[PDB]
Formats: sequence, C-alpha cells, structure tokens
Amino acid sequence: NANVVVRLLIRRPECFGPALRGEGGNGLLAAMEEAIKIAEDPSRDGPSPEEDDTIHMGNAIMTFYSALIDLLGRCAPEMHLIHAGKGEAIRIRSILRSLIPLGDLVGVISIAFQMPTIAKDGNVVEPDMSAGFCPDHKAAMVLFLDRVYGIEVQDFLLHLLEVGFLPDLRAAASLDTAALSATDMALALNRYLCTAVLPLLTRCAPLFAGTEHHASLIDSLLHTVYRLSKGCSLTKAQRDSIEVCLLSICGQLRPSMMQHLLRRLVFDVPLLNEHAKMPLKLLTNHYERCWKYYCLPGGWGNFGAASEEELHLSRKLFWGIFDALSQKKYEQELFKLALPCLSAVAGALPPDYMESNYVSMMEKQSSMDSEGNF
Amino acid sequence: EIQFLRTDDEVVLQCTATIHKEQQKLCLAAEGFGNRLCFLESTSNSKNVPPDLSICTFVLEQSLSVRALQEMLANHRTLLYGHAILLRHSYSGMYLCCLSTSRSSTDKLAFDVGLQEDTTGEACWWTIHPASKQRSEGEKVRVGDDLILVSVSSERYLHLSYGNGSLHVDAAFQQTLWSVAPISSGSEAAQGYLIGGDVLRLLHGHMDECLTVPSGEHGEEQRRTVHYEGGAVSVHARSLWRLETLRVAWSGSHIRWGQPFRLRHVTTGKYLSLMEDKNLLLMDKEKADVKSTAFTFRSSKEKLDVGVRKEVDGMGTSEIKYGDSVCYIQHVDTGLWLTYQSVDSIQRKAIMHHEGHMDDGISLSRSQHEESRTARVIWSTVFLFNRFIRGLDA
Repeated sequence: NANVVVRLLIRRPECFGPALRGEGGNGLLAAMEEAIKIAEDPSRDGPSPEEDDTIHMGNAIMTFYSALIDLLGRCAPEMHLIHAGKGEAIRIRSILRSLIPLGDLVGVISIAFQMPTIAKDGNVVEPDMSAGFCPDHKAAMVLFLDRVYGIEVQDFLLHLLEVGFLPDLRAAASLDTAALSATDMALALNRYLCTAVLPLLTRCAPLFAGTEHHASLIDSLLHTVYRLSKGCSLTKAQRDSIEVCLLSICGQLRPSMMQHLLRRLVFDVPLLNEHAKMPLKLLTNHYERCWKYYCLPGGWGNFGAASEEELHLSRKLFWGIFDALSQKKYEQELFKLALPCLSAVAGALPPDYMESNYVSMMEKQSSMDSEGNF
Repeated sequence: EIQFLRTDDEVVLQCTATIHKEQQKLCLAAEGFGNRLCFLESTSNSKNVPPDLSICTFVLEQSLSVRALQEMLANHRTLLYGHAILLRHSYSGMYLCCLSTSRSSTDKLAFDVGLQEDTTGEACWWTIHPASKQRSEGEKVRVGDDLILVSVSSERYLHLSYGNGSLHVDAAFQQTLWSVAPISSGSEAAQGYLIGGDVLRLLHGHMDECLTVPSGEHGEEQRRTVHYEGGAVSVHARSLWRLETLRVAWSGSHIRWGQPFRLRHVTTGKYLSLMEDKNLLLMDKEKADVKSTAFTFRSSKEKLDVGVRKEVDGMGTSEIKYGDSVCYIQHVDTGLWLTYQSVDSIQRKAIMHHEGHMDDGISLSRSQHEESRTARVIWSTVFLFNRFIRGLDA
C-alpha cells in the first residue's frame, strides 16, 4: 500500500501542495515561513467579514504540509529491506529523497516556537494552540528525516543537534517553572521531545563516540537533558525515555566529558530522593565502564587519566552517598540500587589516593541553586 | 500490410511543440563526445534548415518484459506495449539514460536525460506504454503510434519542457507523447548499394580525383570553395561527404535515381550549394535552403525528366551500386550538370554547367565507420575549440 500511494502521488504532483508542485514552488521551508506570516497577520488568517468555525489558515497550511511529510515518511521502506537490497525499496527511497530535500527538513526543524510568558499580574499569557506553529509539525519532520534520509554521520548528527534539537530542549528546560509547567506549550513540547527527538538520539548513540572536537555541545546537551529529567510534570513514560536516552549517551561518551555532569550529580544524589533513581544508575554504569581511567595511574591509553579534580569529586560523592545512606531509613529498591554505585565508586577510586589540601576556590554550587536552578 | 517496430531497427523519437500556436516537430538529439546531455533538433523547418538526424537516430537492442528485466537485474523480437526497451545511440554507441543529476530547469523534481556507456543498471531501460486508448498492454507496437516512455529508475516520463525559454527534454512526472519513426532496418540493407546517411567519396575520372574543399589553410572562408583533387586527399578526411535525404521518416532507405538529397561536408559541417552567379559554394546550416542545396543522381545525361515518384514507405529497391554504378550530379531546380572547368595537384575547379563535358560521370566509394566517426569528431572538436579561442580572445 505504500508503493502504490507513492506512485499515485507522483503521477498527480498537484497533491503535494503549491510549495512542492515544482513549477517555481518556493519550497517546504519557505512554505512554513509564509505560514508563520499568514498566521501572524489577522487579515489572511481569518474570514474578516460558532467559535470553532474559525479556521486559522496558517495552522491549516502547516498541518497540511506536516501531514503530507508524515505520510511520505511512513511510506518510506523499512530499513531491513534496504539492507537486503530490494531494488523497488531503494527506488522508492530515492524518489522520496528527490521529492523532499534534506535542507528543507533541517530548516523547518530549526524554526523556533513562541514560548508562553508570565505577565505583570502573574497570570501567564498563552499563545493559542489552534493557531501558529506546533511541535507536532516538527514531529513529522523528524519522522521523515529518520525514515528516509537517515542519520548515519556524526557530522550530520552534531549539526542537527546544534541547529534544531538543542534549542527546543532548552525551551523545555526553561519552561519547567511551577506556573508554566502545566501549560499547553510545555505538555506539547514534552510529548514531542520524549517521543521523537530523544529516541532518535538513543538510536544514534554510537555516533557519539568520537566527539572530542565538539566538547561543548555534548556538555550542553547533557545538562539540558538532566534538567528536563528533573522537571516535574513529566509522565512516567517520558521520564523512562529520558532515562534511557541519558544512559545510552553517557555510556558512549568519553570519560572526561562527563566531568561537568558529575559536578551536578555530586550535589543532587546525596539527597537520595526519588529523583536520584536515575543518577544512581548513571553513576554506577559510568564507574563500572571507566574504572581503568581512575584506578590505574596510566588509565586508558588513548583517553588518559584523571586530573585529580575528578578524583576529589568522586571521593566527595562516595562519602556523601555513604553518609546519606547511613542516616537514611531503609528503602528496599533505593538501597539495592545505591549499593552498586557505592561499590563501583570504591573500586574506581585508587586505594592510596591523595586527599589534596588544596580545596577548590569559589565552588559554584550556589550558582545552580535549589530554587530556580540559577 | 501493417508494420511493427522490431529489435535492431533504427528509429528516431519525435515530439510536437505548440509554441505560439504552431506545430513544431522536434527530434531527440545527443552527441556522444563532449556534451552527454540531450537536446532537441528541429525537423519541421526542413526546407530552410537541414536537420542533423545522424545524432538523432537510435537503435532498439532488446525488448524484455518487466518481470524478465527485474530478474536479470537481480541476477528480431517485436516490441509489445509494456516491455522495457534499450536504446543505443547510433553515432556514439552509448545508451539513453536518466542522469539523476538535474540542471534545475525551474523543476526541482525533474531529472536530466543523457547518454551512458554501461548497460548495467535500471537507468538505461525505458518502458513503453500506449498513449492511445485503442492500444492496450501486450499489443504489438505499430510504426505510426504515439508512445509514452517511463524511466525504470525514477518513474519519470520523457518530458518536453515548454516552461523554460528554450525547449528542453527531461524526465518529469508530467507526460509527453512521443512518436517513433522508422529510419531504416538493418536486415533489409543490401551490401554495396547506397543508402541514405552514408559518408562517401565522390571519385571522378580514371585518375580518381575526389571532390574536396581546400585544405587547412586556417581560412574558414577559403575552405568554402569546391574543387577536384587527387592524391592523398582520397585517404584524407577533407574529401568525405554525407548524403542526406529530404525526408525524415525512412531516411535510411535505398537511394533511387531522381531522389533529391543534400551533400554535407563532414569535417566543416557545411552543405553543397549553387550560387546565383552559377558557382558551387558551401554555406551554413542556417542558410542551406532546399532550392539551393538539393542535388540528384542521374543514370545518364538524357534530358528526359524523372517526373514524380511515389515515395515508398520502406527500405526500397537497390538501384545505385558503389563503384560499379556511374552517376551524374544534377541540380534539382536549375537542372545544370556538375562538371570540371578543365582550367589549370590537378586542382581543377568544379563549375556548374548547362551541358557539361561528356566525361562527367562519377563513382561512389563508401567510407569506413571508424573514418566517418573520426571526421565528425574532428568537426565537433574544432567547433568547440574555436569557441574557446574566441572567448579567450574576447
């Protein structure tokens, strides 16, 4: 049913909309921008001479193009058939690639939303969902980009992460305030990120191996995802998806890159609240994998060794977790997940390690303060 | 009684243009060396500008079913609607294909149609479908049919692009009706007999002086005259002429006495013609008119007119034999006979006379395929390099 539909749609190219007709069509990204302008303008948006009868034409165009792209992405052949080498599947994928350029998808993803804001009186002003650009529109873009073009290059992955994925994650992490948490924008953005973006980054985890040159974007991504995980309104499925994504990425990352995330973890884990569930496992996995980096003086030959600041952080984490467990009431799962982390940290730490009297200067934990995080 | 397109038949693909409310017949053309792209050659203005069918002719190698072609890719037949055909360009020996690289002729979806060397892949193969509801899948394809072609690789029709200022041929989702015209059939050809589109030498006299133009004096205006010369010029490429008939369809048939044709000088690309001052001078494709550039082969000097003969829609009967037959050239309109001025290698001038000498008969010698190919290569290369030199000089 996919091969028939694709052939029918290419037989009648008018089905693709004026942007993609091809006789001087502006393009998908230009169509989305014109839709933004139309949805902003009152005259072209409305009839301009019961409330449900109001059709926001900008949103209508956006939804049409998003639905078309989603349908084509679903019509794209499955990966295993292409690996087997079926000529018809390869040809269908080639046709879809010809129809939709990758640059247009990247641009449409790069388009940013309009975030809700709180007013002078404290009543948050909310953009109407029935009008304007919605994350569901980008969901179809991501579906097409994953099922047709595919992300198999670290350079493409990093470029996408820098241009389109990271800004939305930052917006979600910034909309985690108490008043703005339950808003429609927040819920829609969480549903988009936890079902389209994060699973993509989880499936593309191996590409994260050789990212030494991009050592800042990875750290930004880790902190943003961790803040989103600490967010409150997230459902159980969304929380699980974030946990899986973070555990997958951190496992493939280099030992040195996780220093910044370790600095945040050593300040939140000792609380041993429910939110520490995922940090405990992340620490356990990290110190089980990269144990040679810490214990042996040589460490990993390619990776190197600790800077003794990581060692200080690790010892502080170990002792904080130990004390918190000591004065914490016995919880079954909490204890059976805290014990492996303590054991892994103890194994990783060199037995004869030097406690440096040179304490850090201006430890900026108050910078990421408990309330407001900044 | 009805003719079917068969494999190993040399044909051309035609399309109709409706620019500013007129019917303009166009043929698919491509030259192997240099530009691999495909362009359109006009055959509607045959009276004013001769068409270059030599780069428009194609040959049908194989006509396999879709199932058989898919099986093969996984690993004198008569064309039937729905089969996949392989077209080989006669001049270049390369096959029509979808290049998968677009020139961006205001159509992002469209692809470019060109020529490719290898046969492997699904780009070279094209499916033939009925363009008329009278025909149906599986039926034999008549010679006088409109055919719609779909690329196996991209499912894009062979499309004629009106939208751009110049006419283009491309692979697009819109469909354009193509008509296939039978140029010639290889099997019916008779050895030693002159057929249309042969590169040949016009040998004169016992000394076998061949009708040629002045040598490479670097003067494109001095090379425009015509004279009889003997010696190494009979082996050189400056004595090669291409005989082109005035008809598009069945242009590769057997040449008959009393059949008008145009003689084209291969290396210079200019057509033989008669001046108003009664002198033989080569002019250009743009100003080669039929009235000036039409010649005839006549068996004898007799003044009896050949009258009018019904043009047979077939290969015809063999009537002119290479070497054995002796022919006399006569201008179609003026009726004058080509002759030597006999004024003094030999370098005797070719003048165009009412009566002429008694020994004005010529002999016809066919040229090897390699030699003809090399001469056209020389012409196409000198054209491009002269353009390059002029641009650099500017």
